[PDB]
Amino acid sequence: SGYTPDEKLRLQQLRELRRRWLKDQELSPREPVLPPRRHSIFAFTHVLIPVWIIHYYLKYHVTTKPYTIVEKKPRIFPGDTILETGEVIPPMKEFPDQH
Amino acid sequence: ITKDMLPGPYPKTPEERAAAAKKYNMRVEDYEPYPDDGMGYGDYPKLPDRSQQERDPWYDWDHPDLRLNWGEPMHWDLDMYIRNRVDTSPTPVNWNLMCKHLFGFVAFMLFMFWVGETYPTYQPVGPKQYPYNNLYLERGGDPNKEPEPVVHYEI
Amino acid sequence: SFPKYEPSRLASLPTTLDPAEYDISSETRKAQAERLAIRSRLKREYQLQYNDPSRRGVVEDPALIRWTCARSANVYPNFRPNTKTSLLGALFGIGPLIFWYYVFKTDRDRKEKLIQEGKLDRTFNISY
Amino acid sequence: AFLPSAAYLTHQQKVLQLYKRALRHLESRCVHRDKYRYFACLLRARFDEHKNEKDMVKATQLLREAEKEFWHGQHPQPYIFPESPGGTSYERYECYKVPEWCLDDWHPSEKAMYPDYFAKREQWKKLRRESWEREVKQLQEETPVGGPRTEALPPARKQGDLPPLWWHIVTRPRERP
Amino acid sequence: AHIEPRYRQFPQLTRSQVIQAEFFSATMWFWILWRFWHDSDAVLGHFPYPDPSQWTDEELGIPPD
Amino acid sequence: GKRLFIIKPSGFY
Amino acid sequence: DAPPLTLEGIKDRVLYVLKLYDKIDPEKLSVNSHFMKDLGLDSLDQVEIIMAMEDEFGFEIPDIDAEKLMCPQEIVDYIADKKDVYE
Amino acid sequence: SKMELPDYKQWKIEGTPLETVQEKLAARGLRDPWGRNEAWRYMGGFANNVSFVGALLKGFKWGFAAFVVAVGAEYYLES
Amino acid sequence: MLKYIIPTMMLMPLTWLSKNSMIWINTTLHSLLISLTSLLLLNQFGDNSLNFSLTFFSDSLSTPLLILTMWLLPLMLMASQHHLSKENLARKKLFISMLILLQLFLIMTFTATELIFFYIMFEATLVPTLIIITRWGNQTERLNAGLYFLFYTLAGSLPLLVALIYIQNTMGSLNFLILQYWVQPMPNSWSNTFMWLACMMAFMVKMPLYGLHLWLPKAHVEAPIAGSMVLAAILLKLGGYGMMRITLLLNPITDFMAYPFIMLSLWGMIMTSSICLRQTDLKSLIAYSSVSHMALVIVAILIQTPWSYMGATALMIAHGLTSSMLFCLANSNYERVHSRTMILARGLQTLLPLMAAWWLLASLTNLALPPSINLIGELFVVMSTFSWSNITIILMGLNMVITALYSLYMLITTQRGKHTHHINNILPSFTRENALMSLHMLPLLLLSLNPKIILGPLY
Amino acid sequence: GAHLARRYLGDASVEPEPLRMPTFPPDYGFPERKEREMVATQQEMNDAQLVLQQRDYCAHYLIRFLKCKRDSFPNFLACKHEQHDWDYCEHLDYVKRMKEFERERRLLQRKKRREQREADMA
Ligand SMILES: CCCCCCCCCCCCCCCCCC(=O)OC[C@H](COP(=O)([O-])OC[C@H](O)COP(=O)([O-])OC[C@H](COC(=O)CCCCCCCCCCCCCCCCC)OC(=O)CCCCCCCCCCCCCCCCC)OC(=O)CCCCCCCCCCCCCCCCC
Ligand SMILES: CCCCCCCCCCCCCCCCCC(=O)OC[C@H](COP(=O)([O-])OCC[N+](C)(C)C)OC(=O)CCCCCCCCCCCCCCCCC
Ligand SMILES: CCCCCCCCCCCCCCCCCC(=O)OC[C@H](COP(=O)(O)OCCN)OC(=O)CCCCCCCCCCCCCCCCC
Ligand SMILES: *C(=O)CCCCCCCCCCCCC
Repeated sequence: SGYTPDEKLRLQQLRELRRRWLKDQELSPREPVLPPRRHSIFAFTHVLIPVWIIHYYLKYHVTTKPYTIVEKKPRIFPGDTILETGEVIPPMKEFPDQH
Repeated sequence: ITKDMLPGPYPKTPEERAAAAKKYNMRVEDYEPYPDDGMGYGDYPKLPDRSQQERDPWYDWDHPDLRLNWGEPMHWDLDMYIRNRVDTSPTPVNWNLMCKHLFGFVAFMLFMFWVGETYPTYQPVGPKQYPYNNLYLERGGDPNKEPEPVVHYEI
Repeated sequence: SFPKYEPSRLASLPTTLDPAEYDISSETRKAQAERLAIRSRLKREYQLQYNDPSRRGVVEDPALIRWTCARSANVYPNFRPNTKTSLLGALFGIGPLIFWYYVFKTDRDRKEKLIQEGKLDRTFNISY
Repeated sequence: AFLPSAAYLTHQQKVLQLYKRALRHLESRCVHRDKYRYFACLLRARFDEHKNEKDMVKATQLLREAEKEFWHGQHPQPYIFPESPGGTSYERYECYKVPEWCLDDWHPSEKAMYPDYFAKREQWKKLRRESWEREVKQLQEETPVGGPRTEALPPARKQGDLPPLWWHIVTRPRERP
Repeated sequence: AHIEPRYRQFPQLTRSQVIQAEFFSATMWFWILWRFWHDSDAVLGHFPYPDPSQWTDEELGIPPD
Repeated sequence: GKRLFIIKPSGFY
Repeated sequence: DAPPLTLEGIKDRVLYVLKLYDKIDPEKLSVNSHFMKDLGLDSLDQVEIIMAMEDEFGFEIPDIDAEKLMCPQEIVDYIADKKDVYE
Repeated sequence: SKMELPDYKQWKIEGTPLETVQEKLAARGLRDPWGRNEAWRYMGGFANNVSFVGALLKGFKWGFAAFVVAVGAEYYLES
Repeated sequence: MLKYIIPTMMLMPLTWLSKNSMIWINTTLHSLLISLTSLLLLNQFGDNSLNFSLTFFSDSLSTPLLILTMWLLPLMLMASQHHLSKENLARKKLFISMLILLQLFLIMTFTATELIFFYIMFEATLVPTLIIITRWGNQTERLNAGLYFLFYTLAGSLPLLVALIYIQNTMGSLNFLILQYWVQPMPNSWSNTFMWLACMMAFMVKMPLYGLHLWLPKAHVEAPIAGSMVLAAILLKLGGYGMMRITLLLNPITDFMAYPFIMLSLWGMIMTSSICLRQTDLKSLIAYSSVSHMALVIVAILIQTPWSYMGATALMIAHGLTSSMLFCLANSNYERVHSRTMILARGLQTLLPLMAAWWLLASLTNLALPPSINLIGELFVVMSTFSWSNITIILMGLNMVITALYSLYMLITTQRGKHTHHINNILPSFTRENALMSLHMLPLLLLSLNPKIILGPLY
Repeated sequence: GAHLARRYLGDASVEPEPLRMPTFPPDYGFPERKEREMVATQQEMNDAQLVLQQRDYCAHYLIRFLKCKRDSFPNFLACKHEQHDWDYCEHLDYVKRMKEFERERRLLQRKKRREQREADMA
């Protein structure tokens, strides 16, 4: 036994009203009624102008203050030459060749 | 809202108990207050401590997220038995057996990590050998002192 | 045979394994019908106000008002100082105060004794 | 147990619910469709064995030990449908189920953006408020003394009446707004 | 045309997804075979593990006493 | 094509 | 994603599943065939029909709504009510 | 809009493991009612699905062919 | 300080001579002018306080409390003008007069060079607060709440009167600037013990201390919105201000007198925060959160280390802004559901998205999300109390769990979940209410950019 | 890994303990045993900023490999021979550590047989 005839009649009437409501949720072709309202610009406004701003800020406000941009000194190998000095680092001791 | 629909003292006569059950909108044979030991419950019903998760989810509730109706007497800990908090729902494994399995598994794992720490594994090698008196200046030794001569040999 | 389900405080008995669910006696039928009647009356009384187009506000639930009044206002007029409330109020009220007092007092006596004797490493400690 | 219309579950309904839950938890145990198909026909045979038991005491006892059988032999994480309570997508879109009365609180610059929709909504509200008094006097003339016994609602009886307490069933939001 | 849903049968496949999937599967097996051919020691081993029993006592310094 | 009205609260304010 | 259902499509798929059931002859079946009184099916068979509807359309019908669907038309109407078709 | 379903008569369970299930059910006096409902999963383009080592070795033939061509290319390139 | 006292008193003719529809706009405009003028108090030096006269000075402790106080009046006027719109015009002007008079007492409470004048203004702040609560509170229990608020403060402070007059007779002066240099070490005796208690328990009640805090979940809840804003945001912080002044005179006895009260706070912030996990009244949840946050300020003042005073005054300013905004949010929902039950109105992000974002920001600042000054004060107090004892971090850290737990539960109960069906009077958010939320939150987030102005006299 | 069974399921008397060894003099059994020659100067690997683990007796091949890897950027597949030299010399150092371990094991066997010969003697 399924629904009673009262419950069947109520579900049919509610079904009719529900389908009427859901069909009346649709839009008109005029709706929505709206009010009356350069190829690499992303490479310019988002890359290049922040590079300009940050380079100015680092170069003339951050590097002008002591120990703000502290950098690890570059790695000196036996056989290198200093750019500020010219003193060639002497190479390593001759190897006890293994293979 | 009025005074005789607000909670009152603990019912001691059966007609006051019936008036309390009529107030809390529930049957007199279903109405059970908290035991009068002086904890401030008064006539408030002792509902059987079920979480709101255990309620029938397919029912057309008045409050679907709380799974609770209008006029229904709330549990004293209704803020505690919401579905965002303490769940009393039945679990397929017994609670005591779950506690046995969890405590035994955790205790066995801790004991076996202690066994592995007491008897650790290693490789069949010597110590790693470092030059310059076991790297005295590199480890932060002061150069005005002088360490004992650590000398490694060939093999 | 099978291991029987043990209900706990945090793991209730299922409805299907409950024996009192299977009571076909007529007094349980009257209880279930009377509970259905109370719930149907409250449901009707709710959704008459809830579907009313003239209503624009809060359908006040006296169960919720009654619960919030029971949690706050009715606690002290239904308090009786007896043995149970006194032992639970002195065990849970001034118990941990005593506990943390002796813990922090013992720790600070130990730390001050180590500091004034030159034992505690306070080498770079200059923020305090 | 807890039903809106009936005050209880009958023995026949308890057997049907045990049968459905046994097939679902068995399908959770029996992932592949042919293996579940075989064992589901075996479980149907077990349910069709004790079908014609006339002693309600013996039938209730068999149902009770069958529930014990099921509780010992259920899947720990059974299959749940996604929009079913406990599923991964259950009550997911409740944050988009905005009620209808919020449309009454719009500014006129965004009500005029949809002229036909609100011009059609006004006759819904009109039909609702002139159906309301007829369906209230329908409810207070049909309900027995002592309140309604069950939570069931009557249909519309006349040609022109709408069914009583209909607005929050018809104007509920869609499940996918 | 876009993929239309079907009922109780195998869905419509694009040629493009099949040739992309087969290209990356062949790329996976090409890379595995390439790096196993050239390296061959990151899996099997780089240097031979010596046997410590095979070392004589003369190089390990054990005077027989 | 069968565009449905999305009910949302008043985002004007 | 998620193609919208219609009443005709739900009807075709419901009768399609019921024609694939060996205890139903596909020459007698209509949309209004009561399962217990026209097709003569058992209550266990009606539960299996509702479960095949669940596996067909991918959502669960609850038991209080499962027990009251006694023809294919009420099943199509229930799936229409729970899917909001012909919006 | 309108979607035309395939025929309900074509999904027969001969040639499927549903046939084996019906045989092992009818060996003990049972009968399977929902075989033709499940018959689409084991037929059509969803029949003859690959094994696990067949799933892992997808594109192993073309990858090995490109491997042999590249090894021959670097063998010719050194000389 | 007389460039601030006289405009605050000229706010009385500005509200009693105004046209009947202009009495909110004029008072809002000129109180915002006074709040813009308040920035001149930021002339602070690393050595000397900004010393104006024999009666008034302002160091870096009193300056942020003054700027917050003079800022809070326009926000209270915006908050309290909706629910007092049906009020009589004379009682409306009397309410504005009580707010102006309370600001007037507060700005010369924080600038009192001398401590008995501090006492007179400190207890003068009771009477407009008492009248606002017991006159424009909504429910029945405003009368009882005003009784508890009056008689905890007076019972704590009438021994403070005798103690301060004893200091005037013994040391010769109650000028704070003199007592910076004439302070004697307070030895161990029972007389000096009750000297310490009489100097401290008034401010213990005003903070509030745990166990003595029973006035506050009645006084803050039964008040109107302006009363709750000024009670949470300023009137609790009189206790921290007064303790930071008066523990100058209580050394080295505080070093062994603070031990019970620190416990009462270190346990109290565990209890009251836990109470916030079970509060059905949302406004009471915010009240117990205020108790839980001021417990840290009590601990930090009683351990009297520099990091503790910096963190305690940062926590005072930050909690003033955050708690005032949380009370205003609770009012913004009370003016739509006409109840304070937190479980009643749910799912409010589905209906009010920007107001839900203001709830989100106030809850994140409540749970001390870095780099807010909430977290700066919270963190610095936790640093100093780790230096005090290494075990306190447990009572700190568990608190920082529970402080998160009710801060998001308040966000999940009210704003998230399924909306309540039957409540349909949920209006869209007014421009006034969002203006109130933004004027709370935007100064609070701007103070994360430059927090050194809210870190006290020993930055 | 069989030494785990020889030390745990066996005895710890004849097995060398890992953390404290060598427990013998290095001259005990070696006539004229030469020292280990460190190739890289301490200032050279100071300026090469090597990790303190990496400053072992075979750091000079690593210094050559890092100099190559800097000097061959972006061709990051062009210093395989220097890396192979460093890996081979690390293998040689590992072999020397294995020789020290086997030396300690054979000396503890020698002491065990010595004390057994002394116990059977008198
Ligand atoms: C002195 C000059 C200073 C200039 C710079 C100012 C710097 C910021 C100051 C504070 C800004 C607050 C204003 C925005 C939030 C409040 C309003 C709002 O929600 O509007 C939404 C709306 C956009 O959303 P919508 O779709 O329209 O509606 C919202 C939806 O309904 C649904 O809403 P929703 O939930 O989807 O959207 C809200 C969303 C929700 O997102 C969240 O809640 C997540 C945020 C927390 C986690 C992530 C951040 C964690 C911390 C990292 C960042 C700080 C450190 C970084 C530094 C480096 C590392 C140290 O939040 C945001 O989108 C805000 C992004 C920025 C967050 C900043 C941190 C706030 C978190 C809480 C406190 C944390 C500690 C303090 C930090 C203080 C920082 C200054 O925004 C506006 O309309 C903006 C209006 C203009 C705002 C002006 C603000 C400044 C006013 C000051 C005036 C005087 C000085 C002059 C300067 C003026 C500058 C313009
Ligand atoms: C909010 C409720 C709680 C409030 C708590 C308030 C503080 C608790 C302690 C207060 C003690 C009373 C004031 C002490 C002032 C001390 C000033 C001073 O010079 O002291 C040294 C003086 C010493 O005298 P002297 O200074 O002249 O002596 C010269 C110095 N020697 C000692 C060397 C000779 O102390 C006293 O004379 C007495 C001090 C104790 C007073 C005890 C009576 C009051 C009991 C407690 C009442 C508490 C509040 C009651 C209400 C509660 C709620 C209803
Ligand atoms: C390096 C060492 C590592 C050591 C690791 C072990 C140490 C820690 C020990 C465990 C502590 C944490 C675990 C216990 C609390 C977990 C609480 C929680 O997450 O509850 C979740 C629960 C809902 O969960 P669930 O039911 O799964 O959700 C799906 C819905 N059906 O949600 C709810 O019920 C809501 C609850 C809200 C209120 C929370 C109340 C509990 C708060 C507990 C705080 C504990 C603080 C401990 C601090 C110790 C510091 C030393
Ligand atoms: C001796 O066994 C040294 C090796 C390290 C300790 C034992 C590790 C056991 C697991 C690795 C080998 C697994 C072989 C299947």
